[PDB]
Amino acid sequence: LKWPRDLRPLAHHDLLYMGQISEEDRGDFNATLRNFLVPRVVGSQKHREVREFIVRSLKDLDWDVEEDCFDGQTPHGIKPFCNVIATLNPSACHRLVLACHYDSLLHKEGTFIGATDSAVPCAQLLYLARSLNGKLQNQKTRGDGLTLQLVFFDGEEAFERWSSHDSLYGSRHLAQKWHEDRTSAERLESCLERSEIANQIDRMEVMVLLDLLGAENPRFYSYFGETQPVYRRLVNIESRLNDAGLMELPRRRRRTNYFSNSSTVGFIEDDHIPFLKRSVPIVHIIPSPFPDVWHTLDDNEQNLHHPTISNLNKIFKAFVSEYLQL
Ligand SMILES: [Mn+2]
Repeated sequence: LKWPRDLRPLAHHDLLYMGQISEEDRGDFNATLRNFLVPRVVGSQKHREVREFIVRSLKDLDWDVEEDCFDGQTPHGIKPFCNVIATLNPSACHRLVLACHYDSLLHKEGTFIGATDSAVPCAQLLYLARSLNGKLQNQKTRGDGLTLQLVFFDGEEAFERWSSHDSLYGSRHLAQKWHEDRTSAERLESCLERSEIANQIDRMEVMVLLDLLGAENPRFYSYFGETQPVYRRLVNIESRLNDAGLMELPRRRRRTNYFSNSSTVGFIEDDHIPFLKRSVPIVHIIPSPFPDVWHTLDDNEQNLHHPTISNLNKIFKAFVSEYLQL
């Protein structure tokens, strides 16, 4: 069964534009990332500050911003959690959803920054919203029934040993909340003809979850047969950026090969799981293997690889432009 939305190849002109990274682009992304490169454990003041920063940044871009806040039991007692959901056009029936988690692991060995996990993804979502704002605000006025939505999940990380009850607090809560929130096509702007909408979860057209990004030379694979058509667009976009000579490589005539043109057999627990269980199509943009620094005290700012981050930002901008026809 084919993808419900016909995926129009990005024109060469738009590919080139989305693949440009000005020096002020680098500066803007880095200034954004600075805000996330702090310990932000659930319950903490810096966590509150990060949450408010995400909210303010997106309200400042005229997005609808909602918080899904709740208290939940953990192995460390009751904890406050707040998912941040930003929607460009709330009334649009369908959402291309981009997501990540904004809490950082409470590491028993010491202060843990979680630069890849997931400060970089957080900054990338905000950067996309900011760099594309003009084109997104224009796309919003089309009445075409599609919009962009950014979800910054809280409480992805376990407090103690990972378990089904100790992990994914924010994503489990939100998936449940949206599944139970009933709606229908007649309440929404321009749903696709063959759509089945019974609740808010049905409006998530696909969730692209970014996690553990920022380390050198990540390897991605298609984890889900259901989103192979979408995944293949990332593969194709990356290839064309390389053809166009727009990727940053250590030497001339190398190509990036982040998005493997294959699927892998692997089960990764992450914020997509509660949505996957409710039939939300998932593209999981997480490296395999995980970065070497994963859950170590070395997951920090200096171990990020800036050229890779720039290349990923090009791919993501082109992908959003292609999906939303910006
Ligand atoms: Mn982690």
